[PDB]
Amino acid sequence: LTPGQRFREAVATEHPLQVVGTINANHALLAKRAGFKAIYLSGGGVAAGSLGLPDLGISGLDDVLTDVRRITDVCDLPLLVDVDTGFGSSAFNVARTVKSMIKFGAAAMHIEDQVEIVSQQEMVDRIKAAVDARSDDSFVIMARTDALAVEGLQAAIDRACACVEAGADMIFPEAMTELAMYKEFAAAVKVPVLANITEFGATPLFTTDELASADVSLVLYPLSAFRAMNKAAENVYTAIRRDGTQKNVIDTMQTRMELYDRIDYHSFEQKLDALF
Amino acid sequence: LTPGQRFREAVATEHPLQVVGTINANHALLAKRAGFKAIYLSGGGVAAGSLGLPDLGISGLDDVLTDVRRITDVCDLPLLVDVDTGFGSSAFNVARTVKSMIKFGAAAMHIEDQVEIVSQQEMVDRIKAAVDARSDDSFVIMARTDALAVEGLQAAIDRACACVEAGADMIFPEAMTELAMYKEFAAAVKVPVLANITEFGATPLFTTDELASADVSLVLYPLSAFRAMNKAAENVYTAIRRDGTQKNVIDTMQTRMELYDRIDYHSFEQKLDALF
Amino acid sequence: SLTPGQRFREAVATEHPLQVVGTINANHALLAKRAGFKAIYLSGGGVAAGSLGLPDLGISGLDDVLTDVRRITDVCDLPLLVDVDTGFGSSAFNVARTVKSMIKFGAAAMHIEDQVEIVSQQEMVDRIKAAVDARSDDSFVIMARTDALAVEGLQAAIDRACACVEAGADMIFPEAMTELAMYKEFAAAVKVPVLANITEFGATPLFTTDELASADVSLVLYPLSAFRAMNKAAENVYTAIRRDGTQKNVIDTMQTRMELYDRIDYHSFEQKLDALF
Amino acid sequence: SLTPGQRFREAVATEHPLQVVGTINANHALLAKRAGFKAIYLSGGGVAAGSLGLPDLGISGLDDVLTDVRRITDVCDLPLLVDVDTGFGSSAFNVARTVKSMIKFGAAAMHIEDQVEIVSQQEMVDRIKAAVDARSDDSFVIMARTDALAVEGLQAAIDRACACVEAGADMIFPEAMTELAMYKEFAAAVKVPVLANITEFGATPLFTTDELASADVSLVLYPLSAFRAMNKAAENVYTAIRRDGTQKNVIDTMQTRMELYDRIDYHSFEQKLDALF
Repeated sequence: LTPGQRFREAVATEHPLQVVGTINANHALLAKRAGFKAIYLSGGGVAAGSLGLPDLGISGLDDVLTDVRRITDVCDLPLLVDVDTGFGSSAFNVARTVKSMIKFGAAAMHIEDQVEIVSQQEMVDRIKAAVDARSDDSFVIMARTDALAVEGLQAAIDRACACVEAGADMIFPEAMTELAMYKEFAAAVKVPVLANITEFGATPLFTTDELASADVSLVLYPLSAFRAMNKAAENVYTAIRRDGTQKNVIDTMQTRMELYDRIDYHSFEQKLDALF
Repeated sequence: LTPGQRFREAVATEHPLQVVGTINANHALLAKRAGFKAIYLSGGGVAAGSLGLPDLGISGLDDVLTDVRRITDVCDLPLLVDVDTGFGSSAFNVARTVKSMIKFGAAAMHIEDQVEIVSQQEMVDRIKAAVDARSDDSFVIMARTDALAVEGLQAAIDRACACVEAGADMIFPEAMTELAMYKEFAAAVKVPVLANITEFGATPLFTTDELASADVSLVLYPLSAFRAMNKAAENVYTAIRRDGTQKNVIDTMQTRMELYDRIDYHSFEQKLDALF
Repeated sequence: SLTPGQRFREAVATEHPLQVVGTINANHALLAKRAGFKAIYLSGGGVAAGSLGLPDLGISGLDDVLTDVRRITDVCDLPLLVDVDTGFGSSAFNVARTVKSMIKFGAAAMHIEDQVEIVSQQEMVDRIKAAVDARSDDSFVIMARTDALAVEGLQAAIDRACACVEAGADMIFPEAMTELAMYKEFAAAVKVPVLANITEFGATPLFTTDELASADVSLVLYPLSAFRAMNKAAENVYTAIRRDGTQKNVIDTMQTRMELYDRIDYHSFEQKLDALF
Repeated sequence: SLTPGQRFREAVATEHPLQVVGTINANHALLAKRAGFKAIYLSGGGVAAGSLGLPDLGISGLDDVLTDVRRITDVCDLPLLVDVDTGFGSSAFNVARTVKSMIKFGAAAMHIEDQVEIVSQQEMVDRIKAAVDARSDDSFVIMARTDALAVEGLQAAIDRACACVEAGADMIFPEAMTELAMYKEFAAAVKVPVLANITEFGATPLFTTDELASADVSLVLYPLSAFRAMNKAAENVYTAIRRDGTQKNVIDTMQTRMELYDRIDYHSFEQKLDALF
């Protein structure tokens, strides 16, 4: 199966499909072990995690592709990737973004209508450029829109329907925080709708049964693991500096034997034995 | 000050100098906020964290330099980098490693005598190659040796002294589990000695006071933060998969407002206002 | 819809012998396609000497080669045969990472050699086994390169090649074969496609496609030919500009702006924008 | 111990006008150094057309340019002037990452232009400020490139360039200037070093270093000259190989193996091994 076919199958056999943010290759394998069928590379996470920078469009296609290659080299779970507005203003930038994502093994990407949003026709043109560049039809193009917040619910439906007509496979409406609105949105746009359930934001922490009842097809936890990983890491640095040892924070650590297990150290031994 | 100058000064103004592993640029900034004067890029961390791979020499110079550039682009703490045996068998491979580490902003590297170890003359020739390629004399070349485990303490002192005569600035003896052995090693070798205080290994979790009494000049916590980060992330994946929400692991998460503070989001707005 | 390896196998099946030309960069891959070639090559000595300005002494790594592979295959659909030295590391895992990366970054084929003086037939077979096992797309071609002829003689080179074929090598690249009759004996014995490396200024005669076909050779490689001419031409420009204080005396040696626009298909970009918008 | 930027400023101070030659790759950087040039150039059109096989339509990005900067500056110590188009993104932060990345990867200087038609004088001044503020090494040269002459006329060009200088621009690259008398007037008004772009097959005449010295021009750029000769030579080889079934008829166009070993100083690697061991 192509990465994109895997993503489509995940969406078809889980309702709603849970998609978790994976900050690096290691966390992709943890996500697979935990039983998730799809994973996500947050653009905010590439910026804040990989580059230690704010999510202010400093991160480029190269930064994101590095993380895609590292994750898809070891993890076979379909990866949804945040590509912002396509990494440049031209249809040719959007095409290079699409073709590079497919080549480096990403299963899906979401592209947004940020410039404030562009006009419905500019967003349709962005989607047409991505659909036209696609060398593998199974690769999923998800249209992300901030139209609800800027122009209202009917504006967001009309824009999403125009994106679907242009070839968008799935819709990511931003700032949608009422289950009734998700349900009305899903009935109108017909294709799979993603609910972004991030923490410390506008949205209620809706559950999978709640989202399924509102006919939502995917639910995204874009930075959840990362936020816990930073608190845990900061506790270790503070403890080492204060105590002059890590001994008082040993209880918060993955063991050496857990790590060997989670990167499948044994399968490497097994490979050499089978070969020689 | 060159990164190398900062590393030398850190060792001169802290006894022993605490050097913490930083798996990514984000955690480099966390370590700086916690008050550490020096940080580390573990080669086992690039493998296990960045590539999701065992530490079996699959990770190469390019994988490591990508992590070096990401960290030194945003964090000004001197970075000590694990370069295995120099990423190739030639003096020219060791030379390209050295020059690339200096160019991409690393302050120090450690290079080891792994092939079982190489002859004392082979290790000396590796040090000479690295020392000859150094375009900036302040960049620290740290000789790492498994000679105590293979040939006993007197061999380990002889080899280390031979590395210092070849131009090695500092010494990283592997698997030293008695403060008395450190104390003796330090007086015999004369140059700064690093103690590798990793978890779940042979070494006791010695304190800064203990190591200062044994004349140890640097103490390394290579993966401490990483191991806590992975347990925290696995907890979040488990909870989300079990509960159909992240509701029950919110209390383990760095807040949005903390993330913004730790990647200094507000100095970006400040530069904008200060510039235009 | 063919994979790069299917394109490579199909080129070998439809041209006898198949001319494979070294392409130092994406621009020259496009020149080779326009000249009518069905396959191109990424020389390791060309990554070293051209892309890095370095001698071919194993300083160039997987990352360096992959960058050129990605630049070429992103714009040129011709199957790319790639020199991967000994696999960029001593471990079966290094060989596996090289094979998977070459497939992912769009190479059609790779050649891996028995250089450490050669390693034992067992070690070379182990290298091929590691490469064949790592292959995620069976259509990707693994070519075994061997210097056994010069080190151990013809029968040794034949035995090593057949062992490589038994380990799953698809095609064989013998080094230092200087006699046409030796290629014919070697091709009859090993059975799979044989590549003749017709580089310049080396031991090999400049054998023609007719001569190689008569010796049953399946591929003929011109690994650095365009690069060599490209460097003389460029040096003649630098010299002329430094000496004369102008490029006047080298204008006639240049590709025109209109030729370059044609060779990179500039106007097919404007047509795409019209087609779509 | 000179920084790249200091070497560039030293080259401009010691040669009038300073010849700056385009170098498509690290190999050609070493040829330019052998020919006696004191400064070299990474064309953004050359990264697109040569490294990527693409037209110069803003598809090439910071990563593509940095790879070529690193490859060249790793082996060639001549100061490299880099085309960074409009800074690779519309934010002052994009401009800042471009400046810091170019300094870290070993570039001596960059030109950044007022393309969006051009932006307003204030928006170009804001580009230069963003770049000047981001500079961690003040020896690194910021060159303002402007198409104001063609769009708004010479006085507009001078005022824009003077406002770029007040914002901290070290040097000026005026686009589409084709009269020696105009270079002289422009140079007199702006005061800082002015670069003449003497590309081929364009609107500019092939002005010589003496003519440009007489018009007070401080730098002369030959941005793609060597690349254009390299492409014609490489196409001649491909054409000959396809037509003849052999390279025999184009051997005389080729750099020899002995010349290639000389130009990448193969000897100095053997000498280094001897010295160390």
